[PDB]
Amino acid sequence: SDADFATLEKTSGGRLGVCLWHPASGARYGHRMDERFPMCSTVKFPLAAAILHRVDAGKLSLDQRVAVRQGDIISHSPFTERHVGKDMTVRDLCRATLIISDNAAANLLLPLIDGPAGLTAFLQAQGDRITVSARNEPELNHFAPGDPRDTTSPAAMAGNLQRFLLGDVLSPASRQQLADWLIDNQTGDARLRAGLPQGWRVGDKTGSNGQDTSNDIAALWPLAGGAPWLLSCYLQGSALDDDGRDGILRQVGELAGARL
Repeated sequence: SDADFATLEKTSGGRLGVCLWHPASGARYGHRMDERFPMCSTVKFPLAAAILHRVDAGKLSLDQRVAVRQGDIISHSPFTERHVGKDMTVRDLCRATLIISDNAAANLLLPLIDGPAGLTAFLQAQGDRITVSARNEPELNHFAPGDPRDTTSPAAMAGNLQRFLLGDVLSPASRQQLADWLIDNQTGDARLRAGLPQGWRVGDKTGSNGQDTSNDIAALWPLAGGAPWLLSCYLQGSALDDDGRDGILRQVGELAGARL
């Protein structure tokens, strides 16, 4: 039951926010689903969706190239750091920011959609009036109670997974490319994926501040065919380190699996 999320939260300290949502049946399970949590690198998911929306509108090309300069490179930029002094396609920037959480890649993409304010306007226009993108990397990872900058709610981000991966916000080609990027994610193997039962294809995007906060947002498609689930998980201010928080996220996957 949803009380199991409260029990799990007690082992972790901090605040655990979970939204498990099945659009085709209306079933929904979770904890703290309307509270604000720092997005950390989960912001890279709506960022990529906004880029694809701009491409679909004919205002940007995925083959457009963006110059990379030394001053763009910041901590954990594993693809972009190889292209200083040349350029990269928007498509390759999106892939890098999603599958390995490349930070410079996110900072190079943000201006193409009018920055954090443009990302927030896109989210508002698509129906999410909760999520606020205010800063770029790395300061977007800051969090303070009462400061909504760079925060979402579990319900809002589960909603965005639905909007962008399952709804018609994006063209069929863009929606499938975004799903493929999430399926190819390289950073989630010890998190929700490790607790979910067999028989599900997972696309996810993680975040972690390396200190007290870890997040994972996922779409779950049944390999047997049928209707997908969305699962958002935000753990903020935990007493547990990265390995311990990964264990909480695994356990969220196990609890979610009981519904699948």
